[PDB]
Amino acid sequence: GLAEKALKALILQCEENPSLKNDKDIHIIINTGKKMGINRDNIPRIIPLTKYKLFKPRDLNILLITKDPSALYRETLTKDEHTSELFKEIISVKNLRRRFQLYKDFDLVVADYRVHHLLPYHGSKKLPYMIRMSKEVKLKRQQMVEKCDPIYVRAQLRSICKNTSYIPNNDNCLSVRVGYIQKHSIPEILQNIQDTINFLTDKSKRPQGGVIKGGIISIFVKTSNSTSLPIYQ
Repeated sequence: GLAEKALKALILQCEENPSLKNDKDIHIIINTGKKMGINRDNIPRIIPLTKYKLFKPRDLNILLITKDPSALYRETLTKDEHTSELFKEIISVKNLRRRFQLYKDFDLVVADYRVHHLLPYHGSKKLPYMIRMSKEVKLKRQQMVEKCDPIYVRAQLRSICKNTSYIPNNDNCLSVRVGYIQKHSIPEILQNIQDTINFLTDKSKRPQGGVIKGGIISIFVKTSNSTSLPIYQ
């Protein structure tokens, strides 16, 4: 069909055009009938990829922003076999506000949800997710609470890298990363796009899914530098 033809042409264009080296992420652009009708939030919502997985944490350079002082979380995560190489840098929110683009050295940034509102552009991967350093309630061995639970952190990061995300808006269209050139085959990409579409138009999955309003007018596929190829009209 058409859609398979579109990806095959974009993958080829990434191998033929010298401009499209260091083009990596593949995004679809969904144009909808109405504005999404959500006041802009700027916190990533997760979109669940079922069959395949976008990334694994070990793929990316991840930045962790924590409650200040960060020393405790840095030391615990760093000295634990499950999380030693998980992050690239662990810094306090104060350390980050003093640096203030800003994340141009990181593929991903996750912040302690407790310091999220203290953080300082539309089209940006590096918008921070929220995570917990500790389970709100652990049933196992309750006489001890972990302020920083490196398995639980890794869990959260696994679930962030393998899925994809979107940033709610009151916008006519919405972009969503669906694959990595060379890292995903044409079927894996396409499966990711359908998952994206199924979730985003499933009214049972509200409030995060089923957000698209007014139907889907079109869906294009794109890299940063390439042409916008129609996937569905």
